[PDB]
Amino acid sequence: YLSKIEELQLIVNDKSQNLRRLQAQRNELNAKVR
Amino acid sequence: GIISLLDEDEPQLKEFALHKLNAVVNDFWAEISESVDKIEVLYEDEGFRSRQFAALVASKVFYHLGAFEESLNYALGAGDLFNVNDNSEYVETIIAKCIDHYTKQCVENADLPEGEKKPIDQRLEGIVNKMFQRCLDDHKYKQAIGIALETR
Amino acid sequence: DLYSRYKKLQQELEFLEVQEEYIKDEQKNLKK
Amino acid sequence: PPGGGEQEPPPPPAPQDVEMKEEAATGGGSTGEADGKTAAAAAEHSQRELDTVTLEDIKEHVKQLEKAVSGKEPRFVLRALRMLPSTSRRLNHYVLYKAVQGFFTSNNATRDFLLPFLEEPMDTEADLQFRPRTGKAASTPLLPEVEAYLQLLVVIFMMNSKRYKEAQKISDDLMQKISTQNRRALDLVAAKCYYYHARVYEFLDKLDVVRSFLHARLRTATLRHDADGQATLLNLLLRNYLHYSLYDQAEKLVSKSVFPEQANNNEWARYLYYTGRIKAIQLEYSEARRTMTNALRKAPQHTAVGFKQTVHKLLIVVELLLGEIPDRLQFRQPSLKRSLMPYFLLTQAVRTGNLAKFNQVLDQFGEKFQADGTYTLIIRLRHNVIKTGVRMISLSYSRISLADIAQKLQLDSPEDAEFIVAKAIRDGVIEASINHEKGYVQSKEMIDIYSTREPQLAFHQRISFCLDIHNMSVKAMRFP
Amino acid sequence: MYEQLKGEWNRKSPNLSKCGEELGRLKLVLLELNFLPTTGTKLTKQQLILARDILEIGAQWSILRKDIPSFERYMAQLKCYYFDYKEQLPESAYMHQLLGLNLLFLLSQNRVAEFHTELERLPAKDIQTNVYIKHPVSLEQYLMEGSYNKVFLAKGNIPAESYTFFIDILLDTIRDEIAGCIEKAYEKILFTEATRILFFNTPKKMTDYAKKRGWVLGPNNYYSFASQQQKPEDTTIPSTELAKQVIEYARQLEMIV
Amino acid sequence: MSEKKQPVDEDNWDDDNVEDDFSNQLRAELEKHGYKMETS
Repeated sequence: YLSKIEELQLIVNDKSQNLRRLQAQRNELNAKVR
Repeated sequence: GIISLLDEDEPQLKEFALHKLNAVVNDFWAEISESVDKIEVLYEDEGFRSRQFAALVASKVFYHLGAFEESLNYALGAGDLFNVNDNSEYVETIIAKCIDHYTKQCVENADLPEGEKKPIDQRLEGIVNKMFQRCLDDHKYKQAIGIALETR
Repeated sequence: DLYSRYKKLQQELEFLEVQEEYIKDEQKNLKK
Repeated sequence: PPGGGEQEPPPPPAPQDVEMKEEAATGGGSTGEADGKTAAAAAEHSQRELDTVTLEDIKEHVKQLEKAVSGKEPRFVLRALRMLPSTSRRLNHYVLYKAVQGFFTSNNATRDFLLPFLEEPMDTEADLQFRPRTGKAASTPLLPEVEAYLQLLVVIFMMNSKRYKEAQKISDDLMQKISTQNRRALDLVAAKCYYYHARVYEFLDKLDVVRSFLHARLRTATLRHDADGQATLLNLLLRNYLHYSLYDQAEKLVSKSVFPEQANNNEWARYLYYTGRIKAIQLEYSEARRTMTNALRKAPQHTAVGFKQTVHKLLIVVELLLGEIPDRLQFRQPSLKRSLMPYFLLTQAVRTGNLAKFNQVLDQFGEKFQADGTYTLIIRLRHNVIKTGVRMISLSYSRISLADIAQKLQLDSPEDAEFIVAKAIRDGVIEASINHEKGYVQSKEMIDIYSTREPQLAFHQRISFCLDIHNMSVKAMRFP
Repeated sequence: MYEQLKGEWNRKSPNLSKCGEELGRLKLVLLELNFLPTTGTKLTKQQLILARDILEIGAQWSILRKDIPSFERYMAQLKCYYFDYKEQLPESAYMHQLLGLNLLFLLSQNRVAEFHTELERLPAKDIQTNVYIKHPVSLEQYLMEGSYNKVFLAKGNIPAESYTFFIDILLDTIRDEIAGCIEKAYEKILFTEATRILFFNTPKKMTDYAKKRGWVLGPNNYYSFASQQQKPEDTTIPSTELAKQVIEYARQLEMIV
Repeated sequence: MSEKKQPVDEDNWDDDNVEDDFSNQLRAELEKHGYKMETS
C-alpha cells in the first residue's frame, strides 16, 4: 500500500501542468507579439 | 455525552468508559477534540492501569481529526495493543505516519549519527523491521529492497 | 516496477517546479 | 378496443430506440474512454450519463410495462463481456434482442426474477474488471426499480440490490483503483445511488447502522482518493443530522472538510445553503446571511423549482432577525404565491412597529411553523420587532414621553419603557437622553463622524468585491 | 431481583454515606449491564428504568447538595436517556422538568447558542405545552429585551420543585444587569426607586453598589458623572487604517504577477 | 441537464415597499379624511 497511493496523490498534482498550459499560451502571446 | 463520566477516580468507570468510547465513536467521531486533556490524564498517569487504551482511542480520534503527528506520538505511546493490531486499513496510515517520519529521520541520520543521535523508540524502529517481516516472509523481495533502500 | 514508477515521478515534479518558476521571470522580462 | 389495439404497438419502440442508444453510445464512450482521459473522475460521457439521468428523471421512472424496458433489463444485465472479441456477438445481440421484442411480446419479469436479474454479471465466469460498466449497469437498472416507487416486498430487494452495490463498494475498495478512477466514476455514481439509497431510507426508519456505514463512506475519502466524493457524502451526511437535533453541528464547526473546491456548481451551492441554515440556527446572522444570499444567487437555473423557494424563504428569516429587511417578492413566481403569502404577511407585520399584529400570526400559522421547522423565529423575533419600533419612533420624535410610547406600543406600563429604552441605549440603538424625574426622552442628531468613518468602510467592501471580479475574470479568461 | 434499589426512596437522605452506597449501587449497575442500548432483549432494562428514577433522585439530592458538575453529569446521563437511540421511549417521572433544570442553568451560564439548539429535540413539547419548559422560555422571553421585576414576578411564582440554586444565579445576573445598565442616561435617580429595582431596602448592598460602582451616594440621589471621547487624535487610526486599505487597493490593482 | 435534485418540494416592487407602508393601515385612504373632518 505504501508504494501505491503515493503515486496517485502525486498524479493529483497535475493541475500545475494546466497552469503551465496557461502560461505557455501566455508566453506564446508575448513572444509572437514581440 | 459521556464526558462527565471521565471524572470519577476509580478505573472501573474508566474501563467501561473506553469500552463504550470504541462503541459509539462511529457516531461521536469528532467528540474527543473537546476531551483531549481528559484522555491525556488517563494516559500519562503512572498510577492508572488501562492507560494504553486511552492512547488507542486517542490514536483513533486524532486519526479522525487528521492529527498525524499527534497520532504519531500515539503510534508510539499506544504500546503492545498498538502493535498487535495490523489486520486493517488503519495500518497503512500508521506506516504512512511512522515510516515517512522514519525515512526523513534516516535522511537526518544520513547526515550525522556520528554523535548527537536522536534516541529512537523501539516501536518507531520496531514496526520498521517488524512490518518488514511481512516482506521477509511473504515471498516478495522487490518491496523488501524498496524499503531497504528507503531506510537508508 | 513501482520503485522505478515512483522514483521517476520526482523528476517530473522537479521539472514542473522549474518551469513554474521559469515562466514567471520570462513573463516579467518580456514586457521590458 | 381496436383503437387501443393500435395504441399498443407505437409506445414501445421509440423509447426502445432512444432509451437504448443513450446508454449504448454514452455508456460505451464512458466505459471504454475511461481507460484513458487523464481526468476521468467523470468522463465527458459520464456528464452525458448525468444528462441522460436528467432525461429519465422525467421520461421514464418505473420498470416500464407495455413491454418496452421490461426486456431491456434482461438484455442489459446478460453481459459477460470477458474480452472485446467475446463482445462482438453481444453487440449483435443488442439488436437481436430487439428482434425478439418485435417478433413476439416481451417478458416483464417484475419482483421475482430481479434477484436472478443480478446473477447475469456472473454469466460463465464473467467480469469484475469494468466496475463502472457494472456500476452504471447496477444503477440504471436498479434505481428505476426504486423510481417504480412500490414500497412493497421489494424494498428488501431494493436493499439487496444495494447489498450487491455494497459488493460494488467491495470491488470499489479492493479492485485495483490505481489511476483509472473507476472509483471516482463510481463516486459520481455513488452520489446518484446514495440519493436514491437515501430515498429508500426516507421511506423507512432512521439508518443509524447505515449512518455508521456513511461515516466510513465519508472517511474513506481524503486518504485513498480525494475528489468530489467527500463533497457528495458531506451533504449526504448533513441531510438528517440537520433533521435530527443533536451534536453534529459542532462537528460541522470542527469539520476540516468544508472545501472540496468544486462540485459542478450544484452540490457546492446547496452546501453553502445547508451550512447557512446551520449557522443560522445558532443565532449568528451576518456570517450566515452572506452564504444564504450567495446560495440563493448561486444555483438559480429554473423558474420556481421548489427548494429554490425553500432557500428564498429561509433567506429573509435571518433578516427579519437582523432589523434591515428587504421586500421578498422581488423574485415572486406564479407557482409561488401560496408559499409566499403567509410568510409575506409575517414580514408585513414585522416591517411596522406593531406587536399586536405580530402576536396573532404565531397562533395563526403555528401549524405552518410545525411544517417549516422554524420555531426559533418566534422566541426571539419580538426583540427585533420592538427594536424596529423604537428605532422608528426615536427617529420620529425629538423628545418623547415614555408614558406615551409604551402605550402606543402596548407595553402596558411606563416603568419598563425605561427598561426597553435603557437597553435601546445600552444595546447601542439610540443615543437619546432621559430625565428619570419627568419621564421624557429627548433625542439629538449629528453627522460627520458618519462621513469620516462610515462610507469608506463600505467602499472598501465594494472595491474588494470588484477587484475580486477582476481577478476571477482574468484568471478564467486566460484559458485561451 | 436488584437488592434494595429503592430503599430510602420516599423519606429523605440527609447522609452521604447512604449516597455513597447509592453511587456504589450505580457502579454495580454499570458492571451489571450498560447505559448504551444493548439491542437484544430490550425489556431487561428494569434496572435501567428504575436506574433513571434513582438518578433523578440523585439529581434531586445533587441539587440539594449543590454538586453542579455532578449535576450536569447526571443531567447528561438522563438527557441522553430521553434522546435514546432505541425509539421505544416510555415516560418517566421528572422528564418534563429535568430539561427545565438544564434549560435554567444553561441559561444561567449564558449558553444562548446551547439554549436555542437545546430547544429543537422537543418541537411541540417546548411550545404547545409543558409550562416548566414554556414558562422558563417565557421567562427568557421577558429577559429578551429588558424587563426586570416582571421576571421577578415569574420567579415569585413557580409551584414546581426548588430551582433556587440556579434562579439565585439568575438573581445575580440581574443584579449586575442593573449594575451594568445603571451607567446610561439615569442622569439622576432618587434612591428608593433603586431600592425597589435593585433589592434590599437599607442594606450594605447600597454601600456595595455606591462604592464598588460609582453613583456617588449624595443626598437621596445616585449622581451621574460625565465622560467623553472627543475623537481627537484619530484622525490617525483613520489615516493609518486608510494607509492599510489604500495600500491594499493599490496592491490589488498593482498585481501583475 | 441541471435536474436540480428534488426531495424537497419597476412596475411592481418599489411601490410594494411603499405598499408595505400602505398595507395594514389606510388602504383606500380617501374617506377617513371626510370621516374625521367632523369628529374634531
